[PDB]
Amino acid sequence: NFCVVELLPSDPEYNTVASKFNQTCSHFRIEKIERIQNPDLWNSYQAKKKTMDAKNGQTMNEKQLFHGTDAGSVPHVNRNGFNRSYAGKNAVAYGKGTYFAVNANYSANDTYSRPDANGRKHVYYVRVLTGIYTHGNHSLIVPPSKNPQNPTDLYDTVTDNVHHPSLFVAFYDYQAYPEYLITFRK
Ligand SMILES: Cc1nc2sc3c(c2c(=O)[nH]1)CCC3
Repeated sequence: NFCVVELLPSDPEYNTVASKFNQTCSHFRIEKIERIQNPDLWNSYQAKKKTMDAKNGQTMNEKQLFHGTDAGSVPHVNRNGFNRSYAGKNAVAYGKGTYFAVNANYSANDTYSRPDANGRKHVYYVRVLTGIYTHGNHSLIVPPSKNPQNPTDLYDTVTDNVHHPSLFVAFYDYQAYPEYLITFRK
């Protein structure tokens, strides 16, 4: 179960999200920003965060990243996050997983945030447990092993460019929490 709370332009939380979005997407008109409150999904995300925070030392395991999707996926994502049956997984080049962008402009592409019948576009500002990452490749269904001599000990995510990332691919449930939905237009 979940709730959706629309944020008022005056709210500092609205400002924070909007500021991030407008670094690359100020040419768009923001209609609204909503917080998604799904307790079970959040708890499960935090449970993953705790285990990663113990394991990776000084690593800042969490990033806030963007994900565009069609209107029709919003119900699915609000309930289940970016889980196995999430339809928006046609990008394959860095792995078969869910893609998140460092900057909003990637996610604002019409192929990802498909405008609906009323012209509105949908981008989530998502907490993602990027952890320790490496370069992705087309064949991945889970991250690569850190050392091939232990095939079961894997990276947390993959990226297009390890030292200047523009995207991250996550492969597991509870690795991303869909905290805010930004509804906007041209
Ligand atoms: C459905 C969806 N697919 C993809 S692939 C990709 C991004 C993206 C997104 O935001 N939504 C952002 C950068 C590379």
